Amino acid sequence: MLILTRKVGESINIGDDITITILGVSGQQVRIGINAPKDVAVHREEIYQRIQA
Amino acid sequence: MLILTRKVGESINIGDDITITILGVSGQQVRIGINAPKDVAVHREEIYQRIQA
RNA sequence: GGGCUUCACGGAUGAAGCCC
RNA sequence: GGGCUUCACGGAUGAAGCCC
Repeated sequence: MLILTRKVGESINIGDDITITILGVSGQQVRIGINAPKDVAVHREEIYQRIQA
Repeated sequence: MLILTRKVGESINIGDDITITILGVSGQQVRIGINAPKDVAVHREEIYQRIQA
């Protein structure tokens, strides 16, 4: 795993076409921004496992 | 972009081979954990352009 | 503008509630 | 466990400083 400590308002990248922005804190929550083309998928842990239903 | 608001300790998934956990928050910063195979790249925005120089 | 919480298979720098 | 800040091309559940 590649752990990083990104400042709010900045971003991270993956592959050559993906970006993972950090919009900021939300208390015990955090608002992240996953940016990828529709060529790939993006879901949360409590919803990916909800598909097998 | 697909914005979401996760809690600390939860996670996100991408490309069916990548997992993006939220390890926690640190004031103006956040700690994320990019889990991807070494078959693909992952770099921060402030150093993706550092490679180009 | 700030703090906390909740909703959201949602592709949008998402949404709603409480307090100052 | 909680609050603030700084250093990290680093694939590691990264690092350092101040306070309870």
